[PDB]
Amino acid sequence: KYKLIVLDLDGTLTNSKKEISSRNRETLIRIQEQGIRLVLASGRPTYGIVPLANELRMNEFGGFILSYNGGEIINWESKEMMYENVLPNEVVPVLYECARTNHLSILTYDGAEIVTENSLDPYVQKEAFLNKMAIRETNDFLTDITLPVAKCLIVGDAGKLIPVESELCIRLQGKINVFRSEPYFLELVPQGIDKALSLSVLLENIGMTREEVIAIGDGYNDLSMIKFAGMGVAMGNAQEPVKKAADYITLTNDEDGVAEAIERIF
Ligand code: NA
Repeated sequence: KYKLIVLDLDGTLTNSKKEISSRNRETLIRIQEQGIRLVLASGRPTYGIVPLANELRMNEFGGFILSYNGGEIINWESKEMMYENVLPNEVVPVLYECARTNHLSILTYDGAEIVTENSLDPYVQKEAFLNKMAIRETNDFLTDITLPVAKCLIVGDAGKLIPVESELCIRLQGKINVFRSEPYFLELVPQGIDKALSLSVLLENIGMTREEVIAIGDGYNDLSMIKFAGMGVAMGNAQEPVKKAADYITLTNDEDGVAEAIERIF
């Protein structure tokens, strides 16, 4: 019946210490050994998902990474990228100048590294630590990044980010979307980002239907994929609307709710 499992990371696959429990690891490895393919889908850049994909041996089982909320779809075994929704290059200098004039740090990604002019900003380091990515500091952001980039973050105290968000929202209407993922992270992304849309594209490519998919998540940004999946699973720690939209409610992330759901469903 089911042929694909899609997992969010934070609040879902990982526990409160941001680790994959050995129960979740062994259950996910076993289900792949039985022929089920996995997808890790998250707002993180690709290399913030890579270590978890490696732990789950996804590079041996044709696993997919949907990084940047599905802005990229990458087969982690073949390394082939199927889908690339990235920022228009012309917006990047505008984002940089906005950060500069507001005395806030901007960062973006270049493979396994975060690129920024302020490696000593605690908010920049928070993004590096969550993703386990080294920081490459530069004194010339716009010349040292590699374009195109899938997103940038402007980071700082929430109070300082709100007006920057409110300005960029309208200034770059039609070119980007803006939202805060943590109070201190302003995400600057292309239009049309949605895990469910990217999943749809993935399914069309690998010849699966939505009825054949299990998707597991916890947050509002998981709602569309939980609705889209034939078997949408809310974590025990999920938001109430996500629970109401699900087909199945599992244990919390700290109680191995991912392993539990997979064992129960299969
Ligand atoms: Na989450």
